Amino acid sequence: MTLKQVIVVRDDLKLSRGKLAVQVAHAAIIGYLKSDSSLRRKWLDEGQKKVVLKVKSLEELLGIKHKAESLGLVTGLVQDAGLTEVPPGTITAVVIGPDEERKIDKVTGNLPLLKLEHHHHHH
Repeated sequence: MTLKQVIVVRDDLKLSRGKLAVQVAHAAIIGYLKSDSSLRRKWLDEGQKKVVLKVKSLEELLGIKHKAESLGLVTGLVQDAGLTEVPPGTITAVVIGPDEERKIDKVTGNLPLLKLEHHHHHH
């Protein structure tokens, strides 16, 4: 049916993104491997619906990930897994199993990200 695998990353952490991005990148793999172990081999075996997007807001993510988990979907907010005290401090990485690209589209916004950098304007 409509199966979709996507890891969303909440980038733009007013706090130093240097080391925090480093620990999360490592945790992103442990988090990814945690679900990707046998779950990806199940449906992701095709490897044609694997994509990564950004998160709109921590509150919206914690709320929809729970909604996705509600149907028995493997979802969880991935953060410094080595630690387990204050979730804040790091960015908000999340791993979502075979979601329905149909709902992830509106919820995670699969529309091309707009360039927040200086794009162009005849300048």
